[PDB]
Amino acid sequence: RHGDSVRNSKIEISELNRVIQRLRSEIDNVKKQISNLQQSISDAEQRGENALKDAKNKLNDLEDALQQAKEDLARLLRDYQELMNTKLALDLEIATYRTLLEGE
Amino acid sequence: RHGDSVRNSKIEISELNRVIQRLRSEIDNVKKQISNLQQSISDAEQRGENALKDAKNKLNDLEDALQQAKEDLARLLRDYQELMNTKLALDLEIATYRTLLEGE
Amino acid sequence: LTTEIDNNIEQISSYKSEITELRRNVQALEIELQSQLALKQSLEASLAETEGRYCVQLSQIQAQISALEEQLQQIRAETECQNTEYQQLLDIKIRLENEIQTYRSLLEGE
Amino acid sequence: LTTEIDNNIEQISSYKSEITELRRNVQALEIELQSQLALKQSLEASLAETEGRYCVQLSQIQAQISALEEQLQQIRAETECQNTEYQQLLDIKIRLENEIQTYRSLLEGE
Repeated sequence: RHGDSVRNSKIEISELNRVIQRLRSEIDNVKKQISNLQQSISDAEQRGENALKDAKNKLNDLEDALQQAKEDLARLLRDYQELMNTKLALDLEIATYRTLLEGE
Repeated sequence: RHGDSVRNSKIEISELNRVIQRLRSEIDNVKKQISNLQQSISDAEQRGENALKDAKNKLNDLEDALQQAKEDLARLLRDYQELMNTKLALDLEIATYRTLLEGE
Repeated sequence: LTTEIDNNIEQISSYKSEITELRRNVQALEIELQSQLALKQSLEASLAETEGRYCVQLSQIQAQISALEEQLQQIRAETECQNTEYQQLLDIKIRLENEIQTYRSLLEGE
Repeated sequence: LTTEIDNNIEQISSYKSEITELRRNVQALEIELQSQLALKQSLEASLAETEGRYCVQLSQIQAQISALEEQLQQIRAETECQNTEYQQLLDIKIRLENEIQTYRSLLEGE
């Protein structure tokens, strides 16, 4: 009754002082585990960002190197078509000259 | 009053018949857009899965090809150390023979 | 006629019964799409989650196979390099064999 | 002594005042961690979302640069291939020039 009640009240603090201080050692761990995670957020968030623009300017520098090479070909084909239509005219020179020697 | 009220009630159905049938044409679109999305879920979900195991067995076949090559080297070094300790013994043969010709 | 006017009023009351059923089913209709849109965004979120989940699973292991392929190639060249060292010593071992074989023949000839 | 017993009872009542403050702050403590764990899982979900978000952004554009590098290399070899065709015709053009240059000299010599 009495002593049992005097005893009944000190088991409630003895066990409690163990649970709460193991949980206080745990509340500290969790809020430490998120700091470990928040740093991991900022890292991968910052990392991928610079790693992204590294491919943005890449693609940009490259897709510009193509547009130049794209028209550079079309340029040569305008050059190729040019000295091609001169050549044909020259095939009509030897032609008219080949007819001359026939007429002597 | 009257006619205005007779009129006040038919604007509520005329406009409504337009809004609700444009929204019924929209409720149908949304539930179509999710079917388009649910298929996209099942695809990328199924795709990545087979593409995953393709790398699992790869790594497995490869990490087994290494364990064999890993011990295969250690084997040759036991072979190399073997014919090495015979060779040294043979350097003591010519040695003891080289001392003989000194003694004639 | 007066009866026809009161009749029209009865019609307007019937409409007061109808239009209420109208205006409201729109409210029941408008919420129906709120439910769809609320669902759609959650799907394209799971989508971006799955695609994001697998892509990183590939990228993280495809980095291990690569580090394996390098670590493999590293010893594959070491085996060959030690395959030579094994032959060099072998060339000497069998060369040490012909000497004691014929150092013998002459102390024998003696 | 009786007074000492009733005193002890007063102490037990004080404890009935204390232990209640105890048992309960644990309830206020236990919920405090529920709040942390509820937060933690949401962070490692945003993490897996970001990492998943970027990784796929890389994979999807790194596929476009590759399809560009191929499409580029495709015409870079076509330019060279057409660079030859340009020289072949040029070799003939200037060869057609020496003929009319000297077909001239002879009808001239005539």
